[PDB]
Amino acid sequence: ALRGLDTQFLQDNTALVQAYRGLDWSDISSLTQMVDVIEQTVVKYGNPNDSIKLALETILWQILRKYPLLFGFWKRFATIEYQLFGLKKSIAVLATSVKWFPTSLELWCDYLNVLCVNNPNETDFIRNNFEIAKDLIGKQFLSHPFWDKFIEFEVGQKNWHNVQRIYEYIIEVPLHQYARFFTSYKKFLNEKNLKTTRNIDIVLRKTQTTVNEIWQFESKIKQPFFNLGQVLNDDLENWSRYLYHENTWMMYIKWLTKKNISDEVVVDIYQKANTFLPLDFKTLRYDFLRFLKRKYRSNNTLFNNIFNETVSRYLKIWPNDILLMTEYLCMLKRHSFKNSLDQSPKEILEKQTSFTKILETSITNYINNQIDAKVHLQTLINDKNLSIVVVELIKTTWLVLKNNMQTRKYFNLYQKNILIKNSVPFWLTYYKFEKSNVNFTKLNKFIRELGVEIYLPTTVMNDILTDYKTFYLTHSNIVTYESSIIDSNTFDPILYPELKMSNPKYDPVDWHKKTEWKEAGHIGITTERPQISNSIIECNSGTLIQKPISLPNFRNLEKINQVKINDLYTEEFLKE
Amino acid sequence: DSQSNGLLNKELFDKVWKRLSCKEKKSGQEILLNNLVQFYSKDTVEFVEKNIFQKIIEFGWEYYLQNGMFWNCYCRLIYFDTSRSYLDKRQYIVRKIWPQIDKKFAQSVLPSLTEFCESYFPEEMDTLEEMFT
Amino acid sequence: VFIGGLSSLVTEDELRAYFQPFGTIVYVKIPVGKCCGFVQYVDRLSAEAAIAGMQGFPIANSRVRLSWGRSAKQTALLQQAMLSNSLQVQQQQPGLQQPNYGYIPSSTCEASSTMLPGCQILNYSNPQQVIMQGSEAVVNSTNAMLNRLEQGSNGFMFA
Repeated sequence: ALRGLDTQFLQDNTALVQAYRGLDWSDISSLTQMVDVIEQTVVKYGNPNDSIKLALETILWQILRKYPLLFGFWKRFATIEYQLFGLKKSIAVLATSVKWFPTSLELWCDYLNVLCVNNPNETDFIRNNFEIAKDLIGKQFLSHPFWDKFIEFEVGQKNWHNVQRIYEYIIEVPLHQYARFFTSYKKFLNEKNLKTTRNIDIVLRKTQTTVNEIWQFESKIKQPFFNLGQVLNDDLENWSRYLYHENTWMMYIKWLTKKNISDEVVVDIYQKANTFLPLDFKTLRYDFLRFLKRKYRSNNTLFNNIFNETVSRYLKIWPNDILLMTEYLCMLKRHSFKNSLDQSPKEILEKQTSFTKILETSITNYINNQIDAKVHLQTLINDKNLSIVVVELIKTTWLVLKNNMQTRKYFNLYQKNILIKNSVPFWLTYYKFEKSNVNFTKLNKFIRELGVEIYLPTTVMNDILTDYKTFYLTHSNIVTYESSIIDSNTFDPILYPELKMSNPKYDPVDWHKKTEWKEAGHIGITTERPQISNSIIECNSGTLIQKPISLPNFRNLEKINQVKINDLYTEEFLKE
Repeated sequence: DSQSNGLLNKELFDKVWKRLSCKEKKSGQEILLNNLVQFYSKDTVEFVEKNIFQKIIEFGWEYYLQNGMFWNCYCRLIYFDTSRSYLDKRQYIVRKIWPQIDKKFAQSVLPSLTEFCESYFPEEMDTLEEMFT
Repeated sequence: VFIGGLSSLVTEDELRAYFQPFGTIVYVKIPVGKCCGFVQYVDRLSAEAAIAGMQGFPIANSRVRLSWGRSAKQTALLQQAMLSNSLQVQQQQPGLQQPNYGYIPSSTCEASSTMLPGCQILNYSNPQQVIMQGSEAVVNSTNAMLNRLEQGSNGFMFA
């Protein structure tokens, strides 16, 4: 987050540690909690990781210092400070060092050795290889880094060629090819490396993102596909994530999609973006969920669990979102209740009946507020996403089971609930049902109530009125229209949808105390306007000549200069 | 059932089909199709299918055949029928309609067809994506 | 337009769906947890019609009281200025630089032309650029209406 705030918190922690003057186990616990809070509230940058590692080393905790460093290195490929601290800690280690440190060194070489800031990592790997007696492992590690592009690529190649005493020319042609490829890659990279060393730095800004350096790196990775892409992608992604950038994440994920790499790696990258990226972006997460939906076919077992976990997290962080609920219902009805046309209709109908039963039980229990943790649907359900579940129940009952009486019963029962009364999908499906049946009485009642009892968004009201006008004009006749006309309410299904087009509170069923008269010319400002009680401007002079005209009777004359304003904005927002 | 022949009378059907015969020059092809779909009864859907959708299928007009909203309209016309049983209509759709379309139109027909599949046929979605590889 | 009394169950998309058919919209915002939003129309006529028509209309079971307001930058400036209680000075919203001939206020567009007076020669893009209205706009409006009536019933959008 804020660098100044982090520095102030670190200074306060140091002051508290100094003022403790003792071992201060409570202060050590407070410092550990503060470090964890900083890591969880920030990107867990190299500076905080190094500060935490230094604090742990001062508290004589090598394992604790390595654990935050190991986490920050596995959570950031460009974590140079974390990698250096881990190497320093693992320099003096136990017998398991030969198995532990080599794996981390190999991971670091496969992840960020092709970066210009990988010189210390290569030096540490060379030192470990020289100290160890594993000649084959050392030669393999040297060969792995000899084919990678770095700033000191020539120096690294010369060092490898001079240290290779027992394997100087084991494969002379491969060695020459590797040396030439590394030299050419370094020469081509030098321009972008310098343009990044002059522009690439984490400062959380446009100059921090280094648009020119990023464009150069993207061009060198896309156009110059020298088969080193498998490592150049990670090398460019390190600097790209050194900047969060939604557009960069989309570019990178599309690039691996064009590579058509194995599914677990792209799933892991999607998860890493889901964690690192902050909330309220709503684009990469939906892209990931759609990717799971399309690639589900490949596995059919693991992707179901991943989808369920992701949907649970997304609906917990976005209480009001709805597309998550329909995606979860589609996934559940596709996976858990698997149907197919080959098998018997009697077996098929049982799955649909079980689906109706589980939806009914979940809805009834949530309405009565008895949540059952065993069923995932009930815990995943939400107060905004109830109308979608009930409308899906209606759709299944009406279309599959073909139980019209039960569908009408469900409509009557759940219409009156405040929780799903003013919802768009429920009333649109009711409209589709009362249109699948031709009956016009229910539809006329519905579009009459559309302004009084059923509060729907005005766009949906316009759509319903237009579509019902067209449907009536196409599927009714004059006899029905004349029978449906009643003049007591002045309701006619042909002109009324045209009149109520954009007025939500349009009703077909002393004019000086009303708000409309009080603020006629200006909206938002209510002023009493002076007027003559017995105004004769309506009468013609021909009938005015009949009798002497009475003197005027006045109204609201003291109120010509006092004007009142209901300053709702200032009252309810600024003063809150 | 006193199902009044709205657009299925020879006086108006002639004009509607004459406008549908232009197929690129006009603007309301999709609106006409979607407003012709809504009939919801055995004989009426039989007539609408045989006269409009089967005839266009046999004529093979590429513009309408590659427009996924046309296939959405056809599947929706069949699926909302109140005469067919659920198994009959699912069988009809999956084994008749989808095989009738060509595979070279996949990249254009897939969006609307998948939109219908996700809304009404979650079980048959696997069959759809398998057949459309 | 300053909309107050929101029920917190409504989001920016649903509020835009509520306040779209009265005119074109520059931006719609809902401050987090402040139970109020803003709708910045282009036409004064559209804003007046919205205030006159949507008054007491319950969004998410809570009645709504509409009144005039300010922008977001102006809101922040006013808040800092009353915290410092220094000046409390406002600036008038920019005008349309009359005369303008193409536009007809309170008009909607979604997606040759002889520039005759009857039609609408120019209009505003739906978010912003300026596009010349054509005769196919009425077809596109009905097409999108039917699309969102079919899909919105299945439940891909509450709008």
